[PDB]
Amino acid sequence: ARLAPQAVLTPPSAASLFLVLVAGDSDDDRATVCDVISGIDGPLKAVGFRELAGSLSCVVGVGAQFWDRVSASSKPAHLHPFVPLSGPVHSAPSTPGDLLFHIKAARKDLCFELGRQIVSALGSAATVVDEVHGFRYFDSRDLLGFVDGTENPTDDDAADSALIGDEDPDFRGGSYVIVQKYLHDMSAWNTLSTEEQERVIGRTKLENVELDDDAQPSNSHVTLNTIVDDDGVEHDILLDNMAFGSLGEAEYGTYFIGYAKDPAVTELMLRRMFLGEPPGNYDRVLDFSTAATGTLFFVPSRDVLESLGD
Amino acid sequence: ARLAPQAVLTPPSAASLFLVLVAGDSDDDRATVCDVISGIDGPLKAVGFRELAGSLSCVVGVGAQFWDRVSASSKPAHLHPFVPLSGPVHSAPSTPGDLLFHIKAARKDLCFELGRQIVSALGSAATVVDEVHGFRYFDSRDLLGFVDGTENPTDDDAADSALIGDEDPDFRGGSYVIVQKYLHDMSAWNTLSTEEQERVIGRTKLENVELDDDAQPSNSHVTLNTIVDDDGVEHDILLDNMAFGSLGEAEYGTYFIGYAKDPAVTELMLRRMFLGEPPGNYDRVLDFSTAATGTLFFVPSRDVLESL
Amino acid sequence: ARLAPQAVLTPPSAASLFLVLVAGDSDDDRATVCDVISGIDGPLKAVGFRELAGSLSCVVGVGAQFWDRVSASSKPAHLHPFVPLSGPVHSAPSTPGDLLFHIKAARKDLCFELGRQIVSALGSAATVVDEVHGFRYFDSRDLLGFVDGTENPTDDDAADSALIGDEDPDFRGGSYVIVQKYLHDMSAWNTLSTEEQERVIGRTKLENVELDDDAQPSNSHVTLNTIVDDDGVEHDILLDNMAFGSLGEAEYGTYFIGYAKDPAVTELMLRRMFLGEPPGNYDRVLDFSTAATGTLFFVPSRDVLESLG
Amino acid sequence: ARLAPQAVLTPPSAASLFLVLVAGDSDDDRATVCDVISGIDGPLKAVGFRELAGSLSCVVGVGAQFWDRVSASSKPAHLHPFVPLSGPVHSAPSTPGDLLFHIKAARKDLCFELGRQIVSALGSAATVVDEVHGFRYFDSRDLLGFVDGTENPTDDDAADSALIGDEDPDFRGGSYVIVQKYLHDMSAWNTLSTEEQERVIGRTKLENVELDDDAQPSNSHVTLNTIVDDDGVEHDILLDNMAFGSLGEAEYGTYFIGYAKDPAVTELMLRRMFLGEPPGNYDRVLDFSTAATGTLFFVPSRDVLESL
Amino acid sequence: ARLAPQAVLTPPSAASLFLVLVAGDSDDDRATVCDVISGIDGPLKAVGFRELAGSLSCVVGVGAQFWDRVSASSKPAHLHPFVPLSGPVHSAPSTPGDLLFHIKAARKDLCFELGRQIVSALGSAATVVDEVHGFRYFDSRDLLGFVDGTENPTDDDAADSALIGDEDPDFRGGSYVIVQKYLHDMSAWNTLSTEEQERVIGRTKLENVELDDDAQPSNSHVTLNTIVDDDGVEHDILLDNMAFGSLGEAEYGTYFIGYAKDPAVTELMLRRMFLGEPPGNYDRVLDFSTAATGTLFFVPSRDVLESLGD
Amino acid sequence: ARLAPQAVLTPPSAASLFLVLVAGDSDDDRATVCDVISGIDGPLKAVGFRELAGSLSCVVGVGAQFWDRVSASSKPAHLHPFVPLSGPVHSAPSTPGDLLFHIKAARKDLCFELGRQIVSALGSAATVVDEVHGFRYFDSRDLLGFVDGTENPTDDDAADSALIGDEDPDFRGGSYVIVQKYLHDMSAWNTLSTEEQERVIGRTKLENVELDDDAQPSNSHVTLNTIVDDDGVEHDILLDNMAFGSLGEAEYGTYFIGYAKDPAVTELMLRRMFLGEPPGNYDRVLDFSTAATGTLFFVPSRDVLESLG
Ligand code: HEM
Ligand code: HEM
Ligand code: HEM
Ligand code: HEM
Ligand SMILES: [Cl-]
Ligand SMILES: [Cl-]
Ligand SMILES: [Cl-]
Ligand SMILES: [Cl-]
Ligand SMILES: [Cl-]
Ligand SMILES: [Cl-]
Repeated sequence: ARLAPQAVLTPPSAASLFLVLVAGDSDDDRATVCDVISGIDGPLKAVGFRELAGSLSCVVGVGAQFWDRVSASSKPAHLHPFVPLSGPVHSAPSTPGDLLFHIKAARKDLCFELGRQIVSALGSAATVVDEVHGFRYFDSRDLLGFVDGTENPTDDDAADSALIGDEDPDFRGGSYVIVQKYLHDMSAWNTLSTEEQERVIGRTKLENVELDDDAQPSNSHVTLNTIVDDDGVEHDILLDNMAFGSLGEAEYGTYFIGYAKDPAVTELMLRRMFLGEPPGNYDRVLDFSTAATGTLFFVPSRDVLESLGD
Repeated sequence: ARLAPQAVLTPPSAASLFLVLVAGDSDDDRATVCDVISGIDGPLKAVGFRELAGSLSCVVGVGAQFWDRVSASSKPAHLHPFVPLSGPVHSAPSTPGDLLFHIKAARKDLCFELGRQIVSALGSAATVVDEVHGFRYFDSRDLLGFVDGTENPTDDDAADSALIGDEDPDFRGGSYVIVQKYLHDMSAWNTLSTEEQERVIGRTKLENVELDDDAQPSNSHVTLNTIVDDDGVEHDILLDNMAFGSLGEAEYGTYFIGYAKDPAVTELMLRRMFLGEPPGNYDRVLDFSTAATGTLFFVPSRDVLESL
Repeated sequence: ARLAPQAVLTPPSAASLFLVLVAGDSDDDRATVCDVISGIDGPLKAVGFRELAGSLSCVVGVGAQFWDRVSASSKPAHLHPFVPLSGPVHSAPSTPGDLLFHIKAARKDLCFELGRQIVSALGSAATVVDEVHGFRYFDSRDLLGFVDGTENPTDDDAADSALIGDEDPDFRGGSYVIVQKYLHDMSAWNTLSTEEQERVIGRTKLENVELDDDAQPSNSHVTLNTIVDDDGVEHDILLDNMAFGSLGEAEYGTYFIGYAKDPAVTELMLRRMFLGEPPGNYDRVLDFSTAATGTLFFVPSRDVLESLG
Repeated sequence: ARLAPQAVLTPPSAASLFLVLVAGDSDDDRATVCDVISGIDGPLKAVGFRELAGSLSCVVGVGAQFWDRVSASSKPAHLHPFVPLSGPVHSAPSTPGDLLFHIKAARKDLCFELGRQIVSALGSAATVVDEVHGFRYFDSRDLLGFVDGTENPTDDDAADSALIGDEDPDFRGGSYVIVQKYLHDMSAWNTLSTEEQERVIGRTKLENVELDDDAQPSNSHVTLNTIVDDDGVEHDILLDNMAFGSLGEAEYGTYFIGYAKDPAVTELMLRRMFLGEPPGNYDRVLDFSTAATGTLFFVPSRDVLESL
Repeated sequence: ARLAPQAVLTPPSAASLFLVLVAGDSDDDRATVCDVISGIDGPLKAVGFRELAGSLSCVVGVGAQFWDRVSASSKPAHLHPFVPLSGPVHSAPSTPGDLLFHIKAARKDLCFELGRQIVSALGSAATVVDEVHGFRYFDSRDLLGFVDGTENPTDDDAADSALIGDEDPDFRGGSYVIVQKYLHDMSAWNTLSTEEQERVIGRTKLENVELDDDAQPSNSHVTLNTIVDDDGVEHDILLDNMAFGSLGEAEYGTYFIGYAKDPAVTELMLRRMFLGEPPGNYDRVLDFSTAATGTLFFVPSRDVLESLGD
Repeated sequence: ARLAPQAVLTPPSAASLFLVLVAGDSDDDRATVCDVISGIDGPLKAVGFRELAGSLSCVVGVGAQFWDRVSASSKPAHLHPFVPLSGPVHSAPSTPGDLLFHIKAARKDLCFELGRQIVSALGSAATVVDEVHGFRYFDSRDLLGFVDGTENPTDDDAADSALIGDEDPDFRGGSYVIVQKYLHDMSAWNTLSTEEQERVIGRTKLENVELDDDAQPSNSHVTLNTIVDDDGVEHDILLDNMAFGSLGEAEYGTYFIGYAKDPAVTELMLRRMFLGEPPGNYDRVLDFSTAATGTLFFVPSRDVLESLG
């Protein structure tokens, strides 16, 4: 899918930009926002076409509160604000955001330029509340040092997991995306042995091999994020996480971004992580990662995006 | 689409070759030409397989006259010669061409070698009437200094814009292509300010952002080439333009090549450019660009191409 | 088309690994084999994800006999062990193989690592009988010096040639693959003149242009491997051949690997090559190439593969 | 120069990291800092070897004050703190910095990982006071839209311009570097015409051709930064400038970083920019660019660095 | 040597531009020419710096007649016009040229742009008389289908062969370059068998292996271009030949460009090719290649180039 | 630094070929060997020129014994056959080799082709005794999973460490190279914990950071291979190690290849490794790595090489 908005299914990239903005109160602000996002293919090609490879992509997401301001009588079945979670020691807050731009490219400058053109076009109609510059870290590792993104669905399976189909045909081809900006405690993580780290995650560190059943803790990240229903059907999500950080402020981070045809799946994964299964048996990754943001957005198909609102 | 003839929807390339040929009078010349173009996947794979990336593509176009020589029993709905335009200031000539080979690859040698093999195979049966060696110029620019090709439809919109469908099912998967070789008057172009040039085109020069509606002149290139039907639906074409030139002859050029499921879209862009909308309000880009060729070809699907 | 097993239609790669294995007679062994191959997308992603480009692929093949050990019924319409051939001068041996792993990537390391993880996971349950490290040789050439793989089908023509369709619907999207590890007689080939070699293959050497119909020997590799049915319709296979070799053992090989929706096409090609058409008029490529292995496998669709057992 | 510390003459890179640090008061802080920087080839190889291409480089700079703390017995001839400038309209502040790490690589992760390892190794002994993540912007442009770095000396001229030689043989192979973090007023810049901007810079915008002598304003950036001695010999510096910014904070920046065997060349460029030549005739580029930092460091040769 | 004029020793490139121009009669034309070529590092960096790799190079050459117009009292020891040669069937003409720009890059656009800027700067002061767009053809082959450039000297040996040293220290670091634009007769070449072609050249076609002594004809291209003196010292030149052509005009070509510290070596090679050794035993490549141009230029070191004239 | 033989100082490559040969006792054989190796720049350019990047290199090594057959006097100051070692637990065998071809390139095909042309040109005059196909493994790692080659000297430090200088002026620009083909015990290595492996090597595994002085075992590979003379001056070698292996034979190797201007440094490292410092305190890398070959060669400068015989 070359230079087309809402290409949710793009392969991993060397660089990414995650921009979360809050729309202004007024009807003017609301219309400018609609004009920019509905014509997003403009900037996308304006920038992307300058690179022969055409690696630039941009996925627009819209929050529940803003959606109801521009499309009151027509709504995707599962659009609602991020559901906050409160475990005994770790919490997943719900933080503001009306707009997500999830930008990917083979180069930083491409992501920066598109972001620059998008922010410029929005002007005073919206305010950036979160901005993260993602980058590939060695052989697809996260800053905890583990290969990150492995078990992502691909092919037909990626389409099945991520994109709305017959269940909500008015919004077929859309998706739901949840973001959380995680910051790690590197000191504490480094006090663990590699083997203990492998138990937290559920895979070997260097070689990235899944631990067998008999050595795989019931609270391992992989175990808790494996969703099987009563029918025995596996439910998967599509992740585009990227490393980010700042040496001077001592921030080493993982940006979580997960797409699903039904946010119920992602929410369940989160419930199992923060609250545990069985209860209290929570994901130990959370001892070393703290979510600073939590926002859900609806990702409209192109046809629906181009219609807003107008 | 890997090494398949008539791959109309290929992305941009670093290099291209546009070859226009006129076929000979004789029944033998006609048969050779048909033998060569119907088996075009041979040379295509013979060279293209030699590159790991497999970037090589070749689209064959056939002119109206030549088609009538080989298939008088059925005709694509819109196949006719290129229509000349005579405007208030500028004109678009209709020039000869029975065959088009639109060749694209990541490297010159691939384009050149495919062209070599095609011309050798055709021998005395056809003559090259136009030959242009296209090349990418920095970040997708044309020699006027502007990013060129930006608003090309992509993906589904691209197939919808370019590929023949239910409206003419006998030639489903085919397309129509129009070529014009433009030469630029560079010194004249350079006497304009950047702002003047931006108003001629419709976009900012370095940053390639569309001018807002209220700074967009009604005769801007972008404005005249925006085709909107009465139900408000835009109609787009697929452009594969490349820079070319010769320093010794002071040629600095843009090869125009546009594909559409219905050439009337492209033709209307041309009329609106050359004659103006409203009439008189012609495309200033034509004050700095002169077409030395103008030819329309039908682009058969693989199936149809293979049966010729 | 990224990091999904049974991706038959992948484009040529710079590196290859061809692993052929026989399985243990044990029941523990059968089960292990099934766990490994049914969950093959695990290792494939474990390795492949580490490369940004995602060039790594792995096609799993299962031999006729081992297939019967894990699928009583059902069975694919044309699954059977490799038919050996005994021709006037040259012979195609049918050699053992229960499992094929056809691995391709842009790098050696990715191939080797994936293979290492597959071999480790199988442990004692299976044994390697043939291991070939394939590599791209200059501009897609084999060690005989000719461009190799040129006339391969592409796009929809490739899918139609290689993938089981409406005609065997329980196994739709599967394929049949035949391998033969050919070793070459270099010095004998070198005594031919370029023009003689061109007669043998059916195409010009440097330029890879197909010889004229009137200059085309009736026993040229190309003509022998051209299949046209009675209605005039051509039938093609998908080749993924790679060069391999060893300098000290003086081994110089082409690894043949061909996929079809029906091995009837491949087997006919092999007959025309080894027996000849007319009989005795065999493929001269065989005078300089000797097959050291010969094994047929069924390539299950992704769904079929994941369901064992 | 492959993975050697103090490789001053490296070509441009897709990515960079500029880290400025102030060292702590204590004798222990001083020893840790010295241990880290004297063994800098460890982290450098520890990360850099992991990339086949070996694009990773790291240059260490030491400020005047910190140097006096570690080597009071000998001093490079021109080491002093950065001199503040107060001009008619604009000023260049002198801001703190004991250590500079100028890191370049083909990839962000390499720069980041080296920076991570250096900061971890330094621990409580030093504090990061400035951190900028530089990136190439299209075809070597800065965020003002101009090709930036064009007239850098190369090869022998580069070593002659940047490396200390016979004039100070105790520190042969060393250099002097000045950094300034510039932030741009983009909306103001955009109210100029392209022609106006070209006159501010001294070169045409898209094509990066020097303006002829008679269209060159006497206060153009290029004009003011051309240093010619009384025998007519030009004196050049080596620039490694990179774009940077933050969309949320509306920061759009150019990190200035310039190397010279004698910082007085660079300093004179700065005075001619900030105060003007003649006085009052200051660099208009400063009407759109504001320096938030200004720091001078000495760049020791490997030998000297390793002995600290 | 990054983005520096007169880098004679550059490695092979995917693209090249050879421009040969004739300077105008007048003192004005003469000064403009001097101003452009002496400041050539300007355009070179103006263009080259826009490509991260920095693959662009430009070597300026100056003909004998023009040299004497701008530097009458100071002259490289061996600067003279191209010496024409007349064999019984094949001839090497001497054709005009005051200026050579030999431009190389990884991309066409870079070579084109620099050429464009050079021609623009020269204006009416000079006229292009030859222009060739060179391109790599597969694995460094020429259009005759043979690997071309193999036996080029590299390292110290390239410097020793190509660049003026102590023998003429006023011009140390300069070189002498000869160009000939050859057009091939592909029909005639294709009537030969591969083996006969291998005998013409002196190397195997596909594998590019030198034929052994006992199967190597005394008139093979390789034999005739092997220069050994009485002392037994081999003398080599540095070649940067490139394919070029035009399908419509049926031109398939090899552009010869050879650099040497003393053009005597190149001239001897040419004498042996066109006249034979022994006499009449000429280079059979010439049955299939016809020189349309022949011009010698002096290539000044940077310091000398920057001094002209002024 | 392009397509010139005896380019010792080349950077790491994606592919390697290590060819070790013994020469015939014949005089015809001696002469052929000399013609091939003295004119090695021929094949090197014949192959290397076909790649735009020019990544192909070839270093020719000549064993002590064969050297004596073609150079009566002169002789390099420190040329001698590989000194074998017999340590408390582990042993370094000294194995045959007259010729070493150390070939590196960005592609396999370039390596293989060059090697094929060298073997063909030598014909009966020599025989391959060891052939290793080296490859880059992920981010410059060996099969033990550690970054391998990190502390290699660079720039002038590399030239000074590896190239013969003023001290043996007839052979200035030459080098001495030692090879050992190590095979690993993977499953034994895998029973160690990451932290134990880190103790064995001397560096962190993922991040490749050198362990603190106070956490550094006195028998860690790093400490054992650190050479500091009596005046305090460090002495380094240049390593070009590559991974190799075979899945079916269960071979997982590191090919050691180290260049020094004086093999005294390399041999001391080898002693500290095999014998230990103090004695018995040997390199634990040796508990999981066994050398199957061991051979020293002189690397002549380009001038010296071209002058045989
Ligand atoms: C004659 C030389 C020409 C030059 C130098 C030129 C240049 C440009 C440029 C710079 C753009 C803006 C970037 C883009 O979206 O592609 C553009 C757009 C476009 N041009 Fe041209 N053009 C030329 C001829 C033509 C012709 C003959 C046609 C139609 C037959 C044409 C049709 C279009 C269309 C359809 C667009 C996109 C408009 C939109 O939907 O925004 N151009 N051209
Ligand atoms: C000794 C091992 C072999 C070598 C060296 C070899 C070589 C070649 C070459 C050089 C070509 C021409 C380029 C191309 O179109 O791919 C070719 C074509 C072909 N070969 Fe092979 N081949 C070998 C074995 C086989 C076998 C065993 C089969 C069938 C089982 C086979 C089937 C084909 C087919 C179907 C084509 C395409 C023919 C066409 O339609 O033009 N090859 N082979
Ligand atoms: C403040 C932000 C700056 C911007 C946006 C900027 C931009 C530019 C540009 C576009 C050029 C022309 C291309 C080139 O040759 O590099 C240039 C040239 C140059 N600049 Fe800057 N510059 C800045 C600051 C500085 C400073 C502070 C200095 C000196 C301390 C400086 C020294 C130079 C020099 C020496 C040249 C080359 C002049 C010549 O010899 O032709 N620049 N700059
Ligand atoms: C079993 C085969 C070997 C393996 C797997 C191995 C592995 C390693 C590793 C992982 C490193 C650390 C990264 C680096 O700096 O390169 C290293 C360093 C080193 N190794 Fe080896 N090595 C092997 C054999 C040898 C041998 C036989 C020698 C000497 C003859 C040797 C000498 C060195 C040296 C000199 C260093 C750099 C030490 C330093 O100064 O920090 N290695 N090796
Ligand atoms: Cl960004
Ligand atoms: Cl071409
Ligand atoms: Cl492998
Ligand atoms: Cl960074
Ligand atoms: Cl050009
Ligand atoms: Cl090899």
